[PDB]
Amino acid sequence: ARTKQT
Amino acid sequence: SGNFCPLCDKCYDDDDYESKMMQCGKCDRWVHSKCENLSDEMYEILSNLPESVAYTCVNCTERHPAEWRLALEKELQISLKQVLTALLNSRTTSHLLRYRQQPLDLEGVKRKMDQGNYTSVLEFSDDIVKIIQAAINSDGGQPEIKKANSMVKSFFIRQMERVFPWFSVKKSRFWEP
Ligand SMILES: [Zn+2]
Ligand SMILES: [Zn+2]
Repeated sequence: ARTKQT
Repeated sequence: SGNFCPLCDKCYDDDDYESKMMQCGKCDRWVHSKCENLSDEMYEILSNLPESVAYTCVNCTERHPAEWRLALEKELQISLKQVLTALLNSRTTSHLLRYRQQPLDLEGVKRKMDQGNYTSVLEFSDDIVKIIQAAINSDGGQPEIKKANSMVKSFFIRQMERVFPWFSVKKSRFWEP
């Protein structure tokens, strides 16, 4: 799951 | 232009990486964590799921519930169990298994967990901190109850650091000096 954090 | 969250309809900047948003693995668009009704803890856990579990926006979701949702719910419960199981199966925690919801022992945390009462990492951590801290406060002049207490504590802090890197057990309100 891609997030702004990753 | 095409940069707007589908759920709230508001614009987002290609450069604000302090924003809490997830990227749909299908169409590549971004969606606010808060618009999917996700707490910051959930967002962190998601940022930890395997590269194999992609977030998926509503319209790109074919079958509901969206798989990322069930995967997310399972991940929290499995991770919490992962930690508790290690605490339970350790030879250093034997004295905190049974006291002799606000559980006063690990068997109690165990029951509170299996019944699905933990919805956050914070409540689970705080319940354990209280139990560990209580043992520390009453282990007057005696090791393995003082020694063990510190290695179940170090053990707890480290185990939690492994499963929930983004979470701080050290800052818990229930620790005493
Ligand atoms: Zn939004
Ligand atoms: Zn999509």
